[PDB]
Amino acid sequence: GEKTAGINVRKGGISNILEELVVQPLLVSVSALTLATETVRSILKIDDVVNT
Amino acid sequence: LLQKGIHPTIISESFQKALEKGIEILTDMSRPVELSDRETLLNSATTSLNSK
Amino acid sequence: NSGMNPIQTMTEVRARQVKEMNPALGIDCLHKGTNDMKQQHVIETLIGKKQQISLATQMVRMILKIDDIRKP
Amino acid sequence: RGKGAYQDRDKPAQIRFSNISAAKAVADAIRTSLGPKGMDKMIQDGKGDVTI
Amino acid sequence: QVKPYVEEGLHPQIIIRAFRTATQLAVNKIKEIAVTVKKADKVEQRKLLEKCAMTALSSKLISQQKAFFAKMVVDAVMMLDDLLQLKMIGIKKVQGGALEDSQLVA
Amino acid sequence: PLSVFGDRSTGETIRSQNVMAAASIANIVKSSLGPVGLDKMLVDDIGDVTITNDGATILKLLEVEHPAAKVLCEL
Amino acid sequence: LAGEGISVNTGPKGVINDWRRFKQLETEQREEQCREMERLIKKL
Amino acid sequence: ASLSLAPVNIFKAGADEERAETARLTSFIGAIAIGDLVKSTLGPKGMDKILLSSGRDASLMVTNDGATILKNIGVDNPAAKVLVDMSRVQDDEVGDGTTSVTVLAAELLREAESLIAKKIHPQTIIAGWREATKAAREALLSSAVDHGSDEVKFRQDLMNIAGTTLSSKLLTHHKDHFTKLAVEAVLRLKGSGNLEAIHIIKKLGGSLADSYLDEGFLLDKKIGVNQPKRIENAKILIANTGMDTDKIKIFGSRVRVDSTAKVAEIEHAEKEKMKEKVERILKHGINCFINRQLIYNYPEQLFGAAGVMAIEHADFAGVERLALVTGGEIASTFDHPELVKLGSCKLIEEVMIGEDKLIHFSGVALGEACTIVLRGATQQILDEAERSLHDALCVLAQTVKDSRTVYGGGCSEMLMAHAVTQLANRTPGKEAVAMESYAKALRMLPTIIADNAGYDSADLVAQLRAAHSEGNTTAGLDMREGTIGDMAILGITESFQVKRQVLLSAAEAAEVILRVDNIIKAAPR
Amino acid sequence: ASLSLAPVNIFKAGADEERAETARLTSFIGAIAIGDLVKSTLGPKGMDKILLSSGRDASLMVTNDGATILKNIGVDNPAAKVLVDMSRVQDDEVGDGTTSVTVLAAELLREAESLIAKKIHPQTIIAGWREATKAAREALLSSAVDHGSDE
Ligand SMILES: Nc1ncnc2c1ncn2[C@@H]1O[C@H](COP(=O)(O)OP(=O)(O)O)[C@@H](O)[C@H]1O
Ligand SMILES: Nc1ncnc2c1ncn2[C@@H]1O[C@H](COP(=O)(O)OP(=O)(O)O)[C@@H](O)[C@H]1O
Ligand SMILES: Nc1ncnc2c1ncn2[C@@H]1O[C@H](COP(=O)(O)OP(=O)(O)O)[C@@H](O)[C@H]1O
Ligand SMILES: [Mg+2]
Repeated sequence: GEKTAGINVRKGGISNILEELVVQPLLVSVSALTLATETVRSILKIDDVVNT
Repeated sequence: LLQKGIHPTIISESFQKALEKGIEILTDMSRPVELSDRETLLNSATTSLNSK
Repeated sequence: NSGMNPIQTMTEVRARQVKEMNPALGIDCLHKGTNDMKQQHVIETLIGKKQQISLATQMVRMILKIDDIRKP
Repeated sequence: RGKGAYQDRDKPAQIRFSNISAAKAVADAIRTSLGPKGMDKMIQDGKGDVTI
Repeated sequence: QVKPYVEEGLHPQIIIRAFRTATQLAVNKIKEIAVTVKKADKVEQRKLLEKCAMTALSSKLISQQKAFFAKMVVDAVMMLDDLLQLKMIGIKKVQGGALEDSQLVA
Repeated sequence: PLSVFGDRSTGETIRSQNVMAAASIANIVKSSLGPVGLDKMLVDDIGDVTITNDGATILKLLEVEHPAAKVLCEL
Repeated sequence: LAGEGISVNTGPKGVINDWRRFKQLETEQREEQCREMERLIKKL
Repeated sequence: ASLSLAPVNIFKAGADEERAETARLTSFIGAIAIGDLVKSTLGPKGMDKILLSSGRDASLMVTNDGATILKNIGVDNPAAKVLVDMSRVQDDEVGDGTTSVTVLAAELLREAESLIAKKIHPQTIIAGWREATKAAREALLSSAVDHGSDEVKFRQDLMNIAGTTLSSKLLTHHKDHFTKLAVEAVLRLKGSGNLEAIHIIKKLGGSLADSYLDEGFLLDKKIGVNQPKRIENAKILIANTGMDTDKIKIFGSRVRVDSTAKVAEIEHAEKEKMKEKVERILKHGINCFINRQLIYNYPEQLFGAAGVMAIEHADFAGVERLALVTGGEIASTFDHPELVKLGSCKLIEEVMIGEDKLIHFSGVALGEACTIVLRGATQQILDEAERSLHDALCVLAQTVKDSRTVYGGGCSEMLMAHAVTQLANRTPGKEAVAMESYAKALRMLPTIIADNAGYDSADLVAQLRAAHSEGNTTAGLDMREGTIGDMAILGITESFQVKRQVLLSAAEAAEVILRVDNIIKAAPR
Repeated sequence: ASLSLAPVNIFKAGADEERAETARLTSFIGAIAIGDLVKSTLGPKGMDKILLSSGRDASLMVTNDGATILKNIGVDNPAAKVLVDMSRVQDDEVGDGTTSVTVLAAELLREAESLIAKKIHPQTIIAGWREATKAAREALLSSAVDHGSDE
C-alpha cells in the first residue's frame, strides 16, 4: 500500500521519497510512456529495409 | 514475445491497452499542484537538477 | 517446426501434465490425434537426456565464467 | 486447427530482431546516465568539438 | 603504495630496506601463528588435506564439485609412496560426459 | 550493436586515461615551480624560440590533443 | 543464374562501418590526388 | 543471325542487345521482383518498409505507400522502370491504388511468362487480355453504385471510403479519429478539388491521437514589433505588393544632383511615398494586413503606429489559403478601396504548439481552406501520417468529384474475374487460356491480401469464388476474423475511379511490356 | 537472429550462409537451370549439344546423353551438384533414363517452389510426394508385361 515508496540514494535503501522532496510533474512520465509506446508500435509494423 | 510465436500485431494492440491502463494508473497517483506553492516548484527544479 | 503455435501448445500440454499426473504428455508433432507419447511409442534413452542436460549446463557455466577476450 | 500458414520468408523476423537489437544497444549505451548517481558522457565529433 | 614516495624523491635504498624488514617480520609472524596439529592422526590429517584441497579448488570452474575432486586428489596423493612424483599420477582427458563421470583408477 | 562510426571507452579505462592526460600536463610544468624552478626553451618548428617560466605561456604554445589536457590548459 | 533483381536490402546495412572506414581513406586519397593534379596536367 | 552473335561486331564498346528469350527473361524477372517487393504492404495487415538512403545526408524514410517505395529505389531493369513509372502515374491520377496496380501488373506478367513457356505467341496473349480487360471493365461499371443524391448516405460512403483507405496505413491505430478528420477536411472544401487548399502541419511531440483539424486556420508566420498580438472582429486585407525599398520600375532612372541637400530631399521624398502608400492601404479600414512579400522596417513601424497587425512573407500558397479561408481579395493596388473585398474572421491570436508559436485565425468567414496539425513521436511517424492523410484526402476528393463507388475487400476483383472466366469458357483457342490467366491474376490480388494476414488464403479465395459463382455479388474478405461476409453491411467501400484506373493501367503496362522481344542498351555514360 | 545477420561476426572471411528463402531460391534456380539445360534433348526429336572444353586440349564433344552433358560442366550450385550425381548414378544403374530423371526432378522441384509460394509446409509436400510415389510405383508395376517365356 505504500504508493510513494521509492529508491532513496541518500539513505541507501527504500523509503518514502516525498520526505526526500523527489517529485516530478505528471506530464513527464505520462509523455514518456505515451511516446515510447507509440514509437514501439511504429517499429513493430516494419518488416523490410530497402536501400535507395 | 515474437520468439513465442506471437504476431507483431497482437503485441501492438496489447501494448496500446497497457499504455491506456498505465496512463490511468499514473493519473490515479497524481496530486493537484498550484503555481502559488513555491515549495513544490523548488522541489521539482531540485529533482530535475539532481542528476546533473 | 510442426507448424503449431508454440506458446499455446506448450502451455496446454503443461497444464494437462499438472492436472492429470502423466509425464508422458508431449508435443504431437506428427498430428496423430493424441499427446500421450507412451501410446505413440516416442522413446529416447534416459542416459541421452541426462548427458544432454549435464553437458549443456557445464558448457553454459564455462561460457558464463569467461569475462575477457584477447584476440590478436 | 492444423499446420496453419507456413512462413517461407523469415526476412521480416530478421529485420525485427535487428531493429530490437539496435534499440536495446542504444538503451544500454544511455543507461548509465540515469538518476542522481548517473555520470556524464564526453563525445568528440568528427571535428575537434568536445561535449560533456 | 610506494609510488608517491618515489615521486617525491625518496631514495630507493630506504624503500628496499623497509620492504626487506617488513617481509622478514611478516614471514616470522606467519610461522609463529600458523596452526599445526602435533598428533599425526590419520583421520585428522586426511581431513586437513581434504579441506586444503577444497580451498585450493573453490576458485575454478570445477568448484561446484570441489568435494568430489578434492577427495580423489587426496586419495591419489596418498597412494604415492615417498617422493610424490608428479609423473606417477596420470591424467587422461576424454571428450564427452559430465564432470561427475570423471573417475580415479586405483 | 551500437553501429556508431567511432571508438568508445567506458569505465576505468576512460577515467585512467583522463587522469593520465592531467598528470602528463602537470608533469610538463612541474619543474618550473618555485624559486629553485628553471625555465623552459620552446621551439616553434620553424626556428622560432621561446624561453619562459610562465605556465600559461607554456600551455598555450604546446599542441594539445586530449580533451582533459585541453581542459587543464584552458584552466 | 537468374534473379538479377537482387534488392540487396539490409545487406549493406551490416557493412556500413567497414565501407565508411574505407571510404574516408578513399576520399582523402582522391582529395590529395586532385590537389596534386590541380597544378599538373592543367598546363604542364 | 543476331547483332551480338555475329562474326563482325556491330556496337560501341559497352553497348549490348538481348534477343527474344533473354529480353523476356530479364523483363519478367524485373517485373516480378518489383511486384514481390511492393507486395506484403497490401491490405489491412500489410507491413511498412524502411528506405535507408545511401547518400551523404542518409535520409531515413518509413512508408507503406507503394509509389514512394518504388520511386526511391535505384532501378536498372527497364521493365522495372516501366512499372515504377506506372506507379507514379497511378499516384498522380488518384491518391490510392499504387500497390494494387503494381501487384496486378506483376501477376499478369508472371502469368504471361507461364503462357510463353506453354508455347503461346505473345500476340494471342495480348488479344485475350484485351478481351478480358473489356469484360472486367464492363462488369465493374455495372457493379458500381452511386449515392450522390442522398446526403446522409453519401456522407456514410465517404466515412467508409476514408476508413478503407486508412485501414492499411499507420493511421489504422486511430482509424475512427483520422477518418472523421479527413472527411471533415474534405467536406470543408465545398466541392473545390484543390488539395493544396488543405495544409498539413507536422509538429514533433505528442501522440498521434493528438492530431486535430483546426476549426479556423493556422499560419506559421510572425508579426511586426510594435503591432497588436490579438485582434477581435478582424478585417483582413491580403496583398501582394513590394513594400520593401519600393523602387519605381523605370530601371534607367537615377538621382543626379550637385549637392547633398538635394539627396536628403530625395530620400525624404521616397520615405513620403512609402508613407502615402501605407496611408492608402490604411484607408481601406483594416485591422490585419497580410503581404505576400517582405515588409521592411519603415512600413511595419507605420503599421504599428496605426495599431494594425502586419504579417509578412506569406508565400503564394499562404496568401491563396488566407483568401480561401477569409474571402479577401489579393490586391496589388490601393486606389479603389471600394472595389476590394476584405477578409473577415472572429479572432486572430498567437497559439503555442509544441515549442513554436503560430498565428491562429478563428471564426473565419468562408473556411474553404483547412490546416491539419499532425503530432507524432518521430519524424518518420509524422511523414508517414502525412502521406497516409494525403492518400485519404485524394481519394475523398475523387469520390466527391465522382460519387460512384465499388466494394473493396477483393469483391470487385472477384466479380471482375468471374466475368472474365465466363467470357473465357465461351471462347475457343488459346485466348481462352490467356483470359484464364488474367482471371488468375485477379484472384491472386485478394489472395495476397489474405496471405498478408496469415489467413488460409487458398480456402478463403475458393469460398469467394464459389460465392460469386452462385450470385453473391457483394461477398468479400472479412478481415476482422478471417471469414467472408457482405461488404455492403461491413461498409468496406472504395472509389470506382480508383479500381477502374488500377485495372486499366495494369493491363496497359502488362501489354506494353509483353510486346518487347529485344532490349538494346547504349553504352552507359 | 540469423547467424549472418547478427552484430557479431561468426563466420570466417569468405564463408557465408543462406537462410530459408535464400537457400530455397538458390536450390530451385540451380535445379531449374539444370532441367532446362538437359531438356530439349528429350524424345525422338531431341537435339544434340556441343561441349567445348576450356582446357589446353579444348576437347570437342557433341552428344545427346544427359549424363554426359551433366558430367562435363562446371557446376557451383549445390542442388545442381545433387542433380548431376543423380544422373550419374542413374547412368551407372541402367543405361538410359538420365535425361528423363533429371527433367522429372527439375519439374518436381518447380512444382515444389510453386507450392512453397502457396504457403505450404515442405514436410506436407514431402509426405504427399511419398504417397504419390508409392501409388505411381504400384500402378507402374501393375502394368508391366513379361514376355521372357516366349522366344
Ligand atoms: N534525489 C533523487 N532520489 C531518487 N531518485 C531521483 C532523484 N533525483 C532524480 N531521481 C530520478 O532519476 C530519474 C532520471 O532522471 P535524470 O537522470 O535527470 O534523466 P531524465 O530526467 O532524462 O530521466 C528520474 O525519473 C527521477 O525520478
Ligand atoms: N478493411 C478492409 N477490409 C478488406 N479489405 C481492405 C480493407 N482495407 C483495405 N482493403 C483492401 O486493401 C487493398 C489495398 O489497399 P491499400 O493497401 O490501403 O492501398 P493500395 O491500394 O495503394 O495498396 C484494397 O484493394 C482494398 O480492397
Ligand atoms: N519412337 C518413339 N515414340 C514415342 N516416344 C519415344 C520414342 N522413342 C523414345 N521415346 C521417348 O523419349 C523419351 C526419352 O528417351 P531417350 O532420350 O532416348 O533417353 P532418356 O530416357 O535418357 O532421355 C523416353 O521416355 C521415351 O518415352
Ligand atoms: Mg491504400
